[PDB]
Amino acid sequence: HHSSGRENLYFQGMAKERRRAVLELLQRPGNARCADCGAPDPDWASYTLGVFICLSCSGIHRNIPQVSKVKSVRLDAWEEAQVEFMASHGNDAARARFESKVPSFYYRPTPSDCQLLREQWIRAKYERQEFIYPEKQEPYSAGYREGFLWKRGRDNGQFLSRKFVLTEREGALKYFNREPKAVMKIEHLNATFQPAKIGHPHGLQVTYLKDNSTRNIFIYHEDGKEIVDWFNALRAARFHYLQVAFPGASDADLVPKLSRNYLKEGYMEKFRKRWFTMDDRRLMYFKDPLDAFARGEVFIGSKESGYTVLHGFPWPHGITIVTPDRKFLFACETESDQREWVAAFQKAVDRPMLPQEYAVEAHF
Amino acid sequence: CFLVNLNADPALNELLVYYLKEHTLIGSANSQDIQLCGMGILPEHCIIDITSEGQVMLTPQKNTRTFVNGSSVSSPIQLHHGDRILWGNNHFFRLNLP
Ligand SMILES: [Zn+2]
Repeated sequence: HHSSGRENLYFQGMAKERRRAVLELLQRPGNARCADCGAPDPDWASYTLGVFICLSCSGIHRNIPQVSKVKSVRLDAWEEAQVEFMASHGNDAARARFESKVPSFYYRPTPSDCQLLREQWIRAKYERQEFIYPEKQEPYSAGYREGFLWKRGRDNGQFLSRKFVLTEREGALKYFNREPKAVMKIEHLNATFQPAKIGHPHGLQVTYLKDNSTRNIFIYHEDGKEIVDWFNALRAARFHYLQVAFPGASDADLVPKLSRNYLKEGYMEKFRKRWFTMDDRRLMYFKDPLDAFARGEVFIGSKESGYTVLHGFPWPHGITIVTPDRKFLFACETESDQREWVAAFQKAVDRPMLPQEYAVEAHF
Repeated sequence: CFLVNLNADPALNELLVYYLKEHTLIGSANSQDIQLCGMGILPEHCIIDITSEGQVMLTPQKNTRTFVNGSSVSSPIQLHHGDRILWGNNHFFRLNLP
């Protein structure tokens, strides 16, 4: 209440009742994870969208003030109407509203994904409302897309603007030079965002596997939305390709095959320092990360098939890959990296080989 | 000590290299040591300093579009050889240190 006299001071007190109420909302079904990236235990909120989000996602929400205003569940003071909004909404409600019509092939980011993916996911959902109005999905849903992308020249390392065309009709991605310069079957394409490697926030790695040799192509768009549209157009094209190439296969079984992120990437010594990429069973090494082709490859089969990974030497740390034929020795700078690498190799070893993987092994 | 424009086409009459000074001002103004014009570049956009002890530091000006090795940067950051810088929309450079 107040104080006695002319001063008549108002005293607020320690109640923090409104914060307290919002905190309880975190216990409700659907609110256990960040609405946007899935991180456990969200501690921020957008009070205009009625979602519970992680710290990182809240920073992205702050870039979009016309759509989202954010408060810390604990560290911020709340108004009643704001608490009431959260009470009548939440993450489940936001899924039905903003994630109403998300195509099954559309990439959903996780916490370790790059900023571009996480930001564009939040923007597509809330700002553009892409999954409320399916018209907005045309860029990646038409089965055809063309446009200019900045592509790294194969040996010379310059990124120059070249025309790309993705066509589901012909089942290919192609590009033209300054008849196409290259035509790449969707069967053989993978795409992975690699902003740190490429040194660009919008950097996308497209790989093309032909005749057991993988060609690395590095591209970017000036506009973050346009590059993410390309990414998801690629996924749409793979999905449609896989549905017809493998009918009888469920969409659920097909969706994790659309595009693959690398398990592990980094410099190791082999003693020469090389950049390494672990793409499934396939350990490639390069002189430079942005080389078009691997210097060499090491195949990692199963335990069954005569493959083992070992610590130590028979850089400080050591890893040994024992293949049926030869032994492979690698040096890791640190023990964190050594652990992560070994974990990656162990994942290959612990899994039974497929007929196609035997075909790959035969080559190596 | 120089910046390589990663978008310069060698087959065209295009400037590839900008040499850095000890204290290098980058932006669109006549006053800047490296004068870049284009979308998302300010009159005064960035600052590169080469320390007495060979150390290279990038300082973005406020409210600028600035990425180093693909992630945004809003305070002083140390550069190494081969680092990639994006200024504005498409001023895309690579760093050569001796
Ligand atoms: Zn999140």
